[PDB]
Amino acid sequence: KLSEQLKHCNGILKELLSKKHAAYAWPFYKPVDASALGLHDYHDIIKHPMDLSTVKRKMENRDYRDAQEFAADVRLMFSNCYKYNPPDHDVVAMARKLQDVFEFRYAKMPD
Ligand SMILES: CNC(=O)c1cc(C(=O)N[C@H]2CC[C@H](O)CC2)c([C@@H](C)c2ccccc2)o1
Repeated sequence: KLSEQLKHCNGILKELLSKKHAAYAWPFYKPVDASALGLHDYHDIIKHPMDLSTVKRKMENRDYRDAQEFAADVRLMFSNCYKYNPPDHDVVAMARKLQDVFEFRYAKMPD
């Protein structure tokens, strides 16, 4: 069972993972494979990795007790991208676009 607010969160999560946003959402689908990408400093800079597959697992496992905890993980995922990457990089542009999708729909949370 989810609260009404956690159903809204699950709706947002489904949208973030949908083909509609795939052009800019794809970097956030799975955990960053730092070694495979040659980003050998990634885990020295990012102490708390997060991605949409981990958010999905936590939602499915009823890990999130409220909307605020869900939103904290989604924003942690974007913050990690903004911390690690140069601000003019394509991946940061993709993060900004997916975060715009997230923030505008999260704002429509039922009272
Ligand atoms: C959550 N993903 C990331 O933070 C991330 C970082 C990266 C990545 O390569 N970062 C660069 C930034 C510039 C620096 O000079 C070298 C490392 C990528 C990959 C996969 C990506 C995604 C999109 C476009 C292009 C490269 O993904």
